[PDB]
Amino acid sequence: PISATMVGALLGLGTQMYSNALRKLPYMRHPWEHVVGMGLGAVFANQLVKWDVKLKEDLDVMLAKARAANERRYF
Amino acid sequence: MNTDITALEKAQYPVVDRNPAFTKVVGNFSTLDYLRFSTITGISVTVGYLSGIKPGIKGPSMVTGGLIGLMGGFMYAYQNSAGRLMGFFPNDGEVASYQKR
Amino acid sequence: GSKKVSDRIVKLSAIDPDGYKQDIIGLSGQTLLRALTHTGLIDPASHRLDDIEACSAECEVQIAEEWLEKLPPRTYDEEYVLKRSSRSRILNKHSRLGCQVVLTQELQGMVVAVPEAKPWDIP
Amino acid sequence: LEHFCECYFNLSGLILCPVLGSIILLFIPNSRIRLIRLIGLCASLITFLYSLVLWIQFDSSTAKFQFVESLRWLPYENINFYLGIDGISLFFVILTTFLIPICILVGWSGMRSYGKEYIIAFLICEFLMIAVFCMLDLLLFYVFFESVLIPMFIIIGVWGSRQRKIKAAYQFFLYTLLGSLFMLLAILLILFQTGTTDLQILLTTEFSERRQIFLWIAFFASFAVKVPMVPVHIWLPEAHVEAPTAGSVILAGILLKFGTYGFLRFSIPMFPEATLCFTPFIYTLSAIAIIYTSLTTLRQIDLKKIIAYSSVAHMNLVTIGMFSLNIQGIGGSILLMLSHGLVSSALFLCVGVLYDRHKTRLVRYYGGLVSTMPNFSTIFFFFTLANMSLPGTSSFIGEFLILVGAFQRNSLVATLAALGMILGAAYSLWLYNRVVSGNLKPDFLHKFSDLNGREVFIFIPFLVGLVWMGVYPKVFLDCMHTSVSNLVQHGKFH
Amino acid sequence: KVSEDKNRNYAVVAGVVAIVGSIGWYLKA
Amino acid sequence: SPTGLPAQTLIDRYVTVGAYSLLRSCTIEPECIIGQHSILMEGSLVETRSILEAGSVLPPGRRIPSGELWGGNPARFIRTLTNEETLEIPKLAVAINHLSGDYFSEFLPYSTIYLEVEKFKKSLG
Amino acid sequence: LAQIHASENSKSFEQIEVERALRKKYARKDEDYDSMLGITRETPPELILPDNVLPG
Amino acid sequence: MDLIKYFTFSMIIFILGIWGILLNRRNILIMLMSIELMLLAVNLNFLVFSVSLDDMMGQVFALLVLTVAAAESAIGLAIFVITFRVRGTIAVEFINSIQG
Amino acid sequence: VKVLTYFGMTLAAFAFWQSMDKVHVWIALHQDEKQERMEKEAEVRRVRAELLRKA
Amino acid sequence: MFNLFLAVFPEIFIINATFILLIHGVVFSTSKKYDYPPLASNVGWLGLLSVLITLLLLAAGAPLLTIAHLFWNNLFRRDNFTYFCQIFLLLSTAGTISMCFDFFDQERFDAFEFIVLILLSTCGMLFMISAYDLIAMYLAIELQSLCFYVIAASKRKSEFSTEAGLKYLILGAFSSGILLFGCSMIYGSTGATHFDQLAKILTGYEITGARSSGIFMGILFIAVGFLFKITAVPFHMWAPDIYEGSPTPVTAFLSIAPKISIFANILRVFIYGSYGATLQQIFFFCSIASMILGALAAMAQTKVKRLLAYSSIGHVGYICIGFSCGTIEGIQSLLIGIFIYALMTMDAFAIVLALRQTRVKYIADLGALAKTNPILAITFSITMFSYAGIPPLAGFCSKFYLFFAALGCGAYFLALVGVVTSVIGCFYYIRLVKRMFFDTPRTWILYEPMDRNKSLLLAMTSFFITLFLLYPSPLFSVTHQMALSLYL
Ligand SMILES: [Fe+3]
Repeated sequence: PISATMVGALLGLGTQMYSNALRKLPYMRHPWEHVVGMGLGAVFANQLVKWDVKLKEDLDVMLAKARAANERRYF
Repeated sequence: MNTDITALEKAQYPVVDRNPAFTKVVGNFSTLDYLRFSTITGISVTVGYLSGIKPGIKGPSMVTGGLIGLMGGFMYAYQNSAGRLMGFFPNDGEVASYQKR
Repeated sequence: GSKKVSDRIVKLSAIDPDGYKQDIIGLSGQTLLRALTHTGLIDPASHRLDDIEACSAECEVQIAEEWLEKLPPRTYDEEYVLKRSSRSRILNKHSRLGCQVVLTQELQGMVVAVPEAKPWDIP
Repeated sequence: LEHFCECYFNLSGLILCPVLGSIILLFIPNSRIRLIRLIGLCASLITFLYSLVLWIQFDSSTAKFQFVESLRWLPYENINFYLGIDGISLFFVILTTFLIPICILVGWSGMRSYGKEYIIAFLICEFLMIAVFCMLDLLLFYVFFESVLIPMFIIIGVWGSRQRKIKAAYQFFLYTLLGSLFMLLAILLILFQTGTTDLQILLTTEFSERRQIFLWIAFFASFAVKVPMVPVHIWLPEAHVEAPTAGSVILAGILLKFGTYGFLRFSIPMFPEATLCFTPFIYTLSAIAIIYTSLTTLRQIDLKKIIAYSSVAHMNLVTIGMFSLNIQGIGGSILLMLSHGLVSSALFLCVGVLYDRHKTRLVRYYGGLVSTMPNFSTIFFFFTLANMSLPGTSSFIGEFLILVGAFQRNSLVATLAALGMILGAAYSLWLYNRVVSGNLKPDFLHKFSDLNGREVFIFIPFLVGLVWMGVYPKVFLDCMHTSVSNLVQHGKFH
Repeated sequence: KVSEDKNRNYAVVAGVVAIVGSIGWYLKA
Repeated sequence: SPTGLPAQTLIDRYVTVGAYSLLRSCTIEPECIIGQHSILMEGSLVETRSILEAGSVLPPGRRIPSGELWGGNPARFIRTLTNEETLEIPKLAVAINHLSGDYFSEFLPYSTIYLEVEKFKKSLG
Repeated sequence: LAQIHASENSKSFEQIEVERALRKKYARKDEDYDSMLGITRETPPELILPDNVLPG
Repeated sequence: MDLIKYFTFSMIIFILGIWGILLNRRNILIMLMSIELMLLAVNLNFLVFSVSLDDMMGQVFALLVLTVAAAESAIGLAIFVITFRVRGTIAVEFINSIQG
Repeated sequence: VKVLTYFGMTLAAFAFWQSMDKVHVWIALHQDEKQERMEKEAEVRRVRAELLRKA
Repeated sequence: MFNLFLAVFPEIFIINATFILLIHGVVFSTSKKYDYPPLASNVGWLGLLSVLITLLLLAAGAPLLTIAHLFWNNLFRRDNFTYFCQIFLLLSTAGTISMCFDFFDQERFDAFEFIVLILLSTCGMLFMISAYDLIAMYLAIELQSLCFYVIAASKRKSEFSTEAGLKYLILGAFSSGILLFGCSMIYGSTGATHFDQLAKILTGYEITGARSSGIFMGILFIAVGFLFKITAVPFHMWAPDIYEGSPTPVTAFLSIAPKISIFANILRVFIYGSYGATLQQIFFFCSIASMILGALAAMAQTKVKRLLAYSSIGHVGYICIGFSCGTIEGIQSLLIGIFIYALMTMDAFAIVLALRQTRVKYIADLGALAKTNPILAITFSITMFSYAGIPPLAGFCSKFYLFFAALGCGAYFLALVGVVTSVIGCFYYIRLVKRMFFDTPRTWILYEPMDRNKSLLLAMTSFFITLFLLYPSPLFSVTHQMALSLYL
């Protein structure tokens, strides 16, 4: 389907083309950089997904402690 | 000078050594630690060389970048090794060597 | 060829801040600032557009009253710019924004005074 | 809760089509003008066909939202958004998908100077306008409605004919933004009570009469600007006149419908008690706008100003119908909304035909055109009649049904609203005669060309649609009555 | 037959070391 | 320049200089068309939205007023341009730039001649 | 004029490279930082045209 | 009444700095000196409070604020020198170009 | 200034500081009225909030 | 003993690297043998590398930064809130440095000491974030401020740069003196400078009738100093003049990093200490003044840099509305607003530095940019619509909160001010889009294309600005984490 890897690869390729266009260069100037950008974007998207999962776990632990501290009031 | 290594957040892994000595942490350097060290140092030497071409000092710039990379890579490797010995990072190999010696 | 650039030429005299008189040349229908930048009396790089929205009185010149009646009266925006760019915040009656003065044939021989350049290149 | 749909043709693909077209057109060089034109036109046409298929699978017995598909925002699933349509929004999706290819075809000849930016702006507008009409959430409706401001601003400012477009684009942006800001406040106040913005939940929640009144005022502040109601309608003549032709078509045919759509989707069903309290207030504002703006139209001298001002009077008659709160009034209000988007769009196309050739909008220059452009004169007369709500045209069906629904509630407002039959006839025929009838004036205009093959084809679906609704509105009313009936009954149990 | 610039050669070695080390770093983590 | 103005050659934006034309210290204001095989001499000025026919000759210090079509040797007034004709000038410049895009696309940043030079050098020792 | 054009067109590859580097080196300036260092950068003679071709 | 008297000594120096700002709109060097008077008054506050509370933290901070005051004065006068060197004068009418 | 002017300004400042001493003694002497007035204003607020919650 | 310093490993590394770069620069810039080479770009690349290695050390050592917390307690306090704030500060500094190489090469700004002072101020802001005592807070603030005074006057022959530095030193030293006077009052009244001690002394009482006026005025003066630092009205007039007069990379750096660090200080001092209502009313009234004044003054500007300065003043007003409400969602929204404003400002200053190669100064200089560089005009229009808060761009997020708190804390005058100032801001932002797209000037300015660094940074920030509302979960989660970690 629409995995993180594909979204990241597309974003990285688009980032290399956008950069070339902002510099008035042909869209495909230095194609090996387009390959590098695809790889880096894929890696970044997958790592962002993993980091988001980890963040949620940490937040749940923090929210559990906050609710325990708040429930201590009614003791 | 009174000291206290106790951290705010407790180590989540078996504590092999609470306050490992400097030479003990250096001797605990693993293959991955040396890989991190070498990668940081090599990148730093390369950046020093490439940024030194225009002013004409690629060699001295290479030495400067390599020194920055050597200090940073050694500090990173020490960080990881000491964290493993202290139980802050996953330390399977440290525990396997500890339970035997 | 029945149509020369000399038909549009306007003769003019500018006095530089060191008090020396020079004979400058400009085309009718173009601003006094363009004629002034032809010789480098005013740095063209300091005033590249002829718009009041791109002017901090880098084009300001002083003109005697005899030539001031041969010009349209200063606009509110022009006086605002001149007054605010003054170091003393005082509107000089003989000051005109060179970017807002269009040369015409009735301004032949007009004499203009060019003050010291203000700083214009913002870091 | 993944409320995904089992149908093959769904709303997500329709929303994605013009977006894919725009993305592809991003990367095509401006030297490949033929390819840019073809790709844009084909993307818009496939979107039109897709929407027709959505019509085909519509179920006209249910009052539930159809083709409902859920789209998830956070893996926490607390905030999750839904898309769906009913008999009230289906034809507006269809109208958007139909008008966009017309907008591309109108600028076909100038496409070598417009560039891919023109097509991309219109394709982006299409995506947002389809989405706005397909939203089951107050917050997403808000966010998608403001998104259209950016491309509409660009369209008006870049491709407008003269420098009054600067002021026009400013006024359009600022008025619309102000209105959308009051809607945001109400959305956040609703969210404070209910903890949600899901429309279906809101339709099942009870509001206090005090807070119903207040939230209704907050919705009115945005919708009355969109409609537009007096005295916040003065942005319309500037924006609709200074826009390019296709821009005027989009502005009058689709964007104007968003305020009345917002009255039918949010204010009227969600706050039934406040709606009853403000019914004399809406009746008064609409009646004033109909009488006053019709008389201003009479005294306009610009071709595009007469058509723009006519749009205000037609839209305020729509509000009388929807606030009559019965089958005829709300049914007629939706039909007039659809009819206006065809009639006023066709009328803006007639004026643009004249402007592209002679480059003037002043009525005084024209006249006598029947002797040089009989084809345009005949097509112009037909849409002139449709603008007068002549029986047999699409606009008469909606107009009379609204008057029926208004008469059953208040005979005075139906009487004042029926005065537009006299006034609307006066300015439409005076416009037609001063442009088409009489003698030519060779000192102003001496060289003439009638419509070409592209302009005649452009007018064909407008003639067919106007006739088709005017003689057999049953194909539309049948698919609407179940949703209309439940909108009227919302909030009462007897 | 031989590349003479020594500083260039050392830079090349550093770049290769960085690439192989990054690959090993991924492979062992 | 004989006119006394600065003597740089300025070819402004959206200007089409027809093939085989000679320009020496002339100013062409934006959106003009210079006909093929034309000659613009020192200090001459072509004002904006003007067109010159092919084979025109503009002597030193002469001027082509805006919105006009000129031609001949020496150039003479012919007719005033209509609005549409003047709207078509930047379209001509844009179309020529679109054509030049095809020629720009045929050249990679570097050539491969240096390889031919290398083997020529090797085949000589 | 022929002298400067002939001098340029007959330069070898090595001299072309030397002058390209020099031209890039002296294209802009920082006379403020130079005065801080107490040095005066001088345009190399191979980038200076003879006075007989200068406009004055 | 000892503590109030030392405190009012420091307070008068602080107020004198404020007045010196208020009273020298043509004299930017005196403004810099007024700021130094305020800093001195604050240092005195810290030392007096350290004595009054029998606490050393006020003395540690007084020494560090001394270092900061010296650094501020050195940099401030450097900027004054380059401002004068560029303009040839210290008059306030030559340092008002940036505005609006 | 003249040296005598600096001396006279010092004398005036000495007088000012002795006046400040008198002000400080006056403030110290009226701590009890401040305390008694504060007793009222806080207790009024108590009797007040207590009465306002009886309903 | 050595393992205790694991908590200061990032700072130790960055300081030592700064010393190495200082020595390298001064040794080879004076060398006759290498013909006194300009070293600004060389030391810039090496310093960017140093910042990235510092970031690696800090982010990969999250639990180790809390080691020996009792030994280090009287010096600083490292926690999750500080962890994320410092990561964001290092990222800002790296981006700003990467945006300076074209300026070094083309204007020939050859001073490498520029990079050294930027790195030293980065050290100062890193220490600011972890500050947990009034003394340490003041010291770190002064270090950062002194570095800024020197870099604001870096173009030492320019009238504008010298004027900017002079106003910065006088107004900055004045504000610092006021803040130091507040610290002295608090210390005299409570006998305490540590944030924990101040917390214990001040909680439970606020204004309990017999309020310590010493504590109250210490708080007021410290608040005045903080408000000067964040350029809140009426302590703001130094900002537009210094932003204009400073070299543009300095303006870009001063726009982002100091705000991150000072807001970290404000949170840990006020939200954590306990005087209460007055403190939040201070920020409420200053937020309102900032929004109104920023909107009007920006509407009056004709130069790009001044417009950006006034826009930043208005946006700090919007952010401080979050601190005013004093709830968990208030802190979260403040952090989200800071992050989005920082990325947007980085986008805007990347574009400004790109156009500074052809000396952009006025808004009218951007005429016909949609013809000469259409993709740059689109990228810049996206930034302006994001600044104006038009959904679904990232700028909407911050605007959405403003009204959420206004209807949450029950404040409709704030809501009305927000509606009017948002409309005004929209007008003066879309005026730039009109200039680049709708105008047909007689004279055009052709701009040189930007370098690779700025194009890559611009592409990334523009993709973030257009697409953040599609996947906003990580920022929401991390800011909620930081807001919670302020207390637990
Ligand atoms: Fe001017």
